[PDB]
Amino acid sequence: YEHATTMPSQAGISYNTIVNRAGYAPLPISITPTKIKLIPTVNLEYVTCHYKTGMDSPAIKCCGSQECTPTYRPDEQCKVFTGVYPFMWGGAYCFCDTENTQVSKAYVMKSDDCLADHAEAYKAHTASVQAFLNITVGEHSIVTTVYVNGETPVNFNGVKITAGPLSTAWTPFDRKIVQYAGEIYNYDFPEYGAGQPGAFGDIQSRTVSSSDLYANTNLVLQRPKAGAIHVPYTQAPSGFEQWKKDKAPSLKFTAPFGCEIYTNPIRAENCAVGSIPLAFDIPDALFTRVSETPTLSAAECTLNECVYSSDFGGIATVKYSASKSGKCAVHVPSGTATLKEAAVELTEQGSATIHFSTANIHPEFRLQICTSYVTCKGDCHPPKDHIVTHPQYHAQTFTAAVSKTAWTWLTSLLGGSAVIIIIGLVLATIVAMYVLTNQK
Amino acid sequence: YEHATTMPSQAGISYNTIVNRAGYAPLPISITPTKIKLIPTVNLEYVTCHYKTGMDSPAIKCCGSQECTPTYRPDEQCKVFTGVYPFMWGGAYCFCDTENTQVSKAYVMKSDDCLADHAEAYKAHTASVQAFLNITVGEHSIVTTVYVNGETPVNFNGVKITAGPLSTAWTPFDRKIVQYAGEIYNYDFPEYGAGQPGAFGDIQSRTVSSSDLYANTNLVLQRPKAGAIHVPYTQAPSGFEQWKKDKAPSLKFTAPFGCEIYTNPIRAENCAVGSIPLAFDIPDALFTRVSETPTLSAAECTLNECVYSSDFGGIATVKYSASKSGKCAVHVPSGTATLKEAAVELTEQGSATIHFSTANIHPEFRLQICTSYVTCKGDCHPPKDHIVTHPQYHAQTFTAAVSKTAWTWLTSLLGGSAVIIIIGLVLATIVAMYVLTNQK
Ligand SMILES: *[C@@H]1O[C@H](CO)[C@@H](O)[C@H](O)[C@H]1NC(C)=O
Ligand SMILES: *[C@@H]1O[C@H](CO)[C@@H](O)[C@H](O)[C@H]1NC(C)=O
Repeated sequence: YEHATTMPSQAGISYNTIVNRAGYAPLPISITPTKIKLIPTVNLEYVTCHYKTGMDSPAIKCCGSQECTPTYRPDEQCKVFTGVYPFMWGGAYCFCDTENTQVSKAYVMKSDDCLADHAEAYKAHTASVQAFLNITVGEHSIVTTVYVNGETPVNFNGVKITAGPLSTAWTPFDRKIVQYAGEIYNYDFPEYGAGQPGAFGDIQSRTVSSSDLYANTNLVLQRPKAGAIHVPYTQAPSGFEQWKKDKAPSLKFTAPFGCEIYTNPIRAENCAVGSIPLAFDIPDALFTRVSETPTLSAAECTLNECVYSSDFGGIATVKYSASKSGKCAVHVPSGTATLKEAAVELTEQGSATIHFSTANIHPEFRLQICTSYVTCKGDCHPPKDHIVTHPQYHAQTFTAAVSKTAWTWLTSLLGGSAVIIIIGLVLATIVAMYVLTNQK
Repeated sequence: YEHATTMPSQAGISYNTIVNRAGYAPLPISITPTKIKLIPTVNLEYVTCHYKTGMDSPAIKCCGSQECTPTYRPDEQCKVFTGVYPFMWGGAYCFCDTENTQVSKAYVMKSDDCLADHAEAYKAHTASVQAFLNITVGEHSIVTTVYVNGETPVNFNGVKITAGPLSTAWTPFDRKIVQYAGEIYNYDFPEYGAGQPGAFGDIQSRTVSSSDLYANTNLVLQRPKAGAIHVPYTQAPSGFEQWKKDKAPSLKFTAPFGCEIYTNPIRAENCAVGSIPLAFDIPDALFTRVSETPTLSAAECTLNECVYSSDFGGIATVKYSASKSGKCAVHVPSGTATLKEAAVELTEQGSATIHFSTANIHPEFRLQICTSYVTCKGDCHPPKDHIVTHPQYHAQTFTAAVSKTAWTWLTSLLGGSAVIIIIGLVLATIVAMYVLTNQK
């Protein structure tokens, strides 16, 4: 037997359904999503950290001249200044008043703390969805991780279940993300080899331990102060620190649908968007006979009280006279009510209590028990709390909240609108016939 | 200055261009794609090898009975055969004619050679195009690897180059691929937990070193032969061996566009499909005035000998009277002829030889020397050989193969037909005017 359903993607809320064969005992199915994970495929672009301007010692040549060598270091600047008179603690370092040269070098490398304080730039695409499910089909239970691609099956006790694909391709991450301090930022970082001074990614390394290091920090060299041995430089401040000074809240606080953003692996959790289409394949062996299950006779539904709150605010009692005791499946085929439980113990004679949640002011729902179908009615009242802390446990309709009062003052006005028109047409036809009969 | 162009995605064939500023010297561009890679993103979900049916030694009980241990191993199953009379080498094992029970159980493991002789199943999507480009602008050259995404820039001598994205999204790998022995197959394998006996993936392991193994081989235990201690079993022949027997040629032999599929990483190299858009950002310091480059005047092109073969069949010469010697660029702006080189040495006076490849019988091509522009004309002969081992070095138009005789015949038939129509219309108008004039 092939069954199909569509469970909304909402973690922590059970989904109970029933499989009714033509002449066999109903089969209860329950799916409880404990966690739904959306894991994008991220590849590392580069890693950024604070830079250190490691600068070589000034080489001073007295009474002579020097030349500069490249030395091939990241963003290295080498310059020779002519006319220096350096001073040490011991006195004048050089014995020529002029024509003394001082060559100074200044390069940049990753800071000593880049092994811990760094931000990784990722590119995200083709997100994959996984879901932790507690499944119960015909008393056969399982707790498993199912990939929400529509094709990967999870199988147990001969029953196969294929979940997904998710109805939406929406993902909280853009094409470029920045992970820093275990917290994902939705940033449009510069490409490798295209960083700019004073902004994120001014220095870029392909990997934390990679030897290569692109560096564009606008480093220049200034003339040393007279009578001083040092390498003066003026470069734009660190782009990593500037980015951290103003980076906006992360996706933990800005992602739509209330997604929870986690790292290692970069994933989103409990995104309340879309629905997962479930496909069950139940072998014919699991469908038992009708006589084995209890058969219900002379059952009626009484709605003790109904309050259309988010949680299970409605309660009903079914007066039943069953053929025998045992487990019995209960369901509501309509979408006007959702039962808390998909099964109930049943005796030979008595009353069964059923908890349900609804959004109707006046419920008219066709409850189903072991085999019979009992219509359950009543009225509901508004709940006593304005704001709650749990999501809605049911689904509403556009005509759910229209009470009998609204129906009366909508039908009387619209019906009365038509009645007067019909009266007018009838009078017009009658007088027209009378006029034609007046013609001699 | 920003220059946007396109380049055919054909490895080996050099692409030559000239950028022309308003009053500055023309600047040459030469891009040689040595190798183009198309690398899909692959996720490994399982591996498959030959299985080994392990069997526990039978547990024999004389005048007794035994019970089956619960199954805990891949495809493991147990059976207790009653009424056995085992018969070892040292006579009968049991002194008990009947009520002797032999427990025989079997299961499936990976073969001892699964570390080397295994095929791994991948899911491929979102191919990432890469290229190896040797680029030359303004006598400055660089050989590098360019990611053909439309954003990653390559920097050299202050010049930005951005290649891509590829004009087509075609990839040779299907959604599901299989890698075995360095060869890639487009196989729609069953996914993990859905392997079938006797076919590829009958036994599945998430990784090579993973301790999990899904086995489905129709392992069935049979009753032992009388007086024999052994575990007789029956199962479908290994699906990996069956797949190896008839798996069809790998992608290396069946891929369109002449792709070369390699492994580690799984990639397709040198596919003759699509075109690569190129964008150069050239700093204005590279452009030099026309005075610096050797200006040229009083030049003409004579076509020495033209044959419209795939290679550089045509040879021409230009008689030049240059102001001074030096480098000077040459290029055909149109697509009716592709030059062999992009620069030539010019003396004070003389003649310079040019090699070009053309596809038209009569090449009327508007050659562009670095300063003077010469229209070069002639006739071509067909090549001698029917088949060559080189690809086509030129681009042909729909009207390039039409000879002068065909043009005369078409402009005769069409054209003269319209002239005959025009004569008839003129005669009709003239006689209509004549008959209207004769009203009186
Ligand atoms: C399903 O299993 C999860 C995890 O063990 C548990 O939190 C949840 O209450 C279970 N649900 C049912 C209906 O057993
Ligand atoms: C570019 O470099 C490659 C590798 O060194 C070489 O094979 C090729 O001929 C070069 N192209 C040009 C135009 O020099």
